[PDB]
Amino acid sequence: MEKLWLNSADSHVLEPDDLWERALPAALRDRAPRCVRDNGRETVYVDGQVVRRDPLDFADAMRPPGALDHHIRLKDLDDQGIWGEVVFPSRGLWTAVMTDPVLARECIKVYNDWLKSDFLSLSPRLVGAAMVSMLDTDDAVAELRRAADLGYQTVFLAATPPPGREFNMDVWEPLWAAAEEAGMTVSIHIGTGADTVVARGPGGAVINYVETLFPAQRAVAQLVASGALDRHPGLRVLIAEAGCAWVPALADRMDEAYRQHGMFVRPKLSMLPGELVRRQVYASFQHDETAIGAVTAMNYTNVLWGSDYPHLEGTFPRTQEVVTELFAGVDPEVRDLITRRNFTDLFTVPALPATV
Amino acid sequence: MEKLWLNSADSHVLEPDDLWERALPAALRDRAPRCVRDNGRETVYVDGQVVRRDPLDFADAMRPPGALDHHIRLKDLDDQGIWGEVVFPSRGLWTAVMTDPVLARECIKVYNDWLKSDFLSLSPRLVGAAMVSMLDTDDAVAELRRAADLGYQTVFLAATPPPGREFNMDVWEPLWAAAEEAGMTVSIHIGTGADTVVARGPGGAVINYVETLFPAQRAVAQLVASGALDRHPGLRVLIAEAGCAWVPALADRMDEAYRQHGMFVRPKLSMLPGELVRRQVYASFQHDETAIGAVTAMNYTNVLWGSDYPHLEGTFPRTQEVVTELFAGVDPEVRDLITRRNFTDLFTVPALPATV
Ligand SMILES: CC(C)(COP(=O)(O)O)[C@@H](O)C(=O)NCCC(=O)NCCSC(=O)[C@]1(C)CCC[C@@]2(C)[C@@H]3[C@@H]4C[C@@H]5C[C@]3(C[C@]5(C)O4)[C@H](O)C[C@@H]21
Ligand SMILES: [Mn+2]
Ligand SMILES: [Mn+2]
Ligand SMILES: [Mn+2]
Ligand SMILES: [Mn+2]
Ligand SMILES: [Mn+2]
Ligand SMILES: [Mn+2]
Ligand SMILES: [Mn+2]
Repeated sequence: MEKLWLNSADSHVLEPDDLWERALPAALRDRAPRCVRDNGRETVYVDGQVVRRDPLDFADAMRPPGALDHHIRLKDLDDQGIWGEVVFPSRGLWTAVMTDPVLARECIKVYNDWLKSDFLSLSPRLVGAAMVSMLDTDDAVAELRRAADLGYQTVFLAATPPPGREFNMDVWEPLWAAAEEAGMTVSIHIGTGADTVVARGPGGAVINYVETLFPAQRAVAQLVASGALDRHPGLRVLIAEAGCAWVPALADRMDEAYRQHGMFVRPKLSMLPGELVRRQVYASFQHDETAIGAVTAMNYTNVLWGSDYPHLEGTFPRTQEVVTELFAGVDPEVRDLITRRNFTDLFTVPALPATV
Repeated sequence: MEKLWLNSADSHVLEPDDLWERALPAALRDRAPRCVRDNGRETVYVDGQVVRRDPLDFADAMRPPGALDHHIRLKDLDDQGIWGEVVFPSRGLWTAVMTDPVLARECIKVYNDWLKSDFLSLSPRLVGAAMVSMLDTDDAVAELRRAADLGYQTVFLAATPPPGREFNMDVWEPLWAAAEEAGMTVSIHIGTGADTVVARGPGGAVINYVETLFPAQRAVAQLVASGALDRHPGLRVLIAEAGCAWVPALADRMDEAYRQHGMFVRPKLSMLPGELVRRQVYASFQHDETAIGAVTAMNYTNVLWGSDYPHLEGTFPRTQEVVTELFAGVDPEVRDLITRRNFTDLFTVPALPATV
């Protein structure tokens, strides 16, 4: 009966089961990501490897219908009061754990074409993330430039890059130049790329959810400390689904090492790590009240709200109730920044009509 | 009050070069930490392994005369306007990378004996951290109890425990119980238990200072998610030298897993992860402005200042210039909580007339 319009910096689409089977040549078509949900488990096959074997809860973790039917998804946007929404891959994310650059490149093209033709075509409120090869810089630059020509506003990078392709390495430089030139936002989504750590013991569910942060913090440390962002002032990076309050914490950690350990520090930066973070690093959250304190108390203005539809850790179907609780008693300019404006700085959707 | 009088939750004592040479059984003597100073490098040997190599400029920058001479240390405390100070090991920290429980147990006993008898005895302004075995719970419990009887107020644990001895494991339960029974604070100091040189490419120095956070965040997640803090309401944990504003960020991350991933969460907790963190998890910093933000906007009141005397990361010798600028225009109550009062909740030193 009373809702506030929001924009969302994070959600996922479920690709068609046969997306890659139907579109790839026979040398490639059997090796592309395949999800099986059977007998209370999700199994993912990539290029002859079991990359996931996760329990499901057939009772208490049932997927929203709109995950399975894109017309129910658009009703859910209106019901939740979300206008614009960034859309990341689901099965497509598994291209980041591929070792074959050819399988990666061709699976990425297929995904970027399907997403635009068949999904983004449903509404210009949908802002797609184009995948680019995590394995090969020439392949990555080619696909970013092709995606830019198709109208994509952001590329997805996995939080854990392949071995020897850390984000501080020179191998990425041409992608940073190409992203800056095209004005593409680089969106680094957590929980993607090779597994780094899996908790097995007591508290595993909570520990595993924390462990997915460390690749995101490391990626920010790598981009800032390496001068990648310093050399590319127009390059903006969105850390998707990692929360926000650690970002000013990391700025202060990097400034302390930069100033106190300066005799070990190479390269030199034109400005402090914390200044590059506050200028170019954005982060999304779903429920975290601390994201608001980062803005009001830590001069970190690059916070974006995200629904993370249709994941358990997102807000659905209580988006409006969550955002009411979050912003009870908060300056409406801060609500406007976090829920609408940062989104429209990074992304272009059609004009949100006014309500009076 | 020409000075702002502070308590320091973090500093280090450099052990006598011959501490272990003289005190250990003959069979163990050669295996204890020892160093060679040649070319312009200090090399540290532990039990048949090179654990650390440093240029002498960096090695000796951490060794102003107060780092060695405890009489000069007390003068430097007065000069810096610091009253109470927690003192952590330097060479003793290498017990956390030993693989032999007997060698670790005996080296720890030698350290704890020297520290109380020859260092802590000069002033009640000094609060020592007793080491306890990282390798064997019975050894760790016996030494915590012995150290308590000697009047120790805190024990040091390494941030990266040995493989299979993660902090969520049942093996630690007897130690949590002994620490709670004795009123002993558990102090986890970052950059211990593991090699700190992880990154070697561009931005390496800044990246490595960030990587030391990941074991600290993992440790808090393990202690919260396992129920170790929930089962021991009297147990307080100090995370030393990791900064502060990531702690409330982690509180929110764990609350989101707890609530949205509840069907996968074991054990259940008597209160939310964020309530355990705000009740029992303390954290120190030297320079970080975001630490004040965590208190004023994220309801995280467990923030302690530390000089980290005499490390480069710390404020020495500009302690008054740093804390004056940090707390310029800050609520005196908040300045008092962070610089004085959390210190005296954890640790007992003679009370200043806060008359001033
Ligand atoms: C520049 C590189 C990347 C080398 O690159 P290249 O191979 O030349 O490409 C590398 O040398 C570097 O990162 N240098 C900065 C100095 C440093 O080692 N940073 C580690 C992270 S900071 C750290 O680990 C603290 C927590 C803070 C500084 C003091 C620290 C190293 C102390 C020092 C040294 C040693 C280790 C120790 C206890 C000890 C007895 O005093 C703690 O375990 C840990 C601690
Ligand atoms: Mn997401
Ligand atoms: Mn998600
Ligand atoms: Mn949910
Ligand atoms: Mn000698
Ligand atoms: Mn320290
Ligand atoms: Mn230090
Ligand atoms: Mn310093």
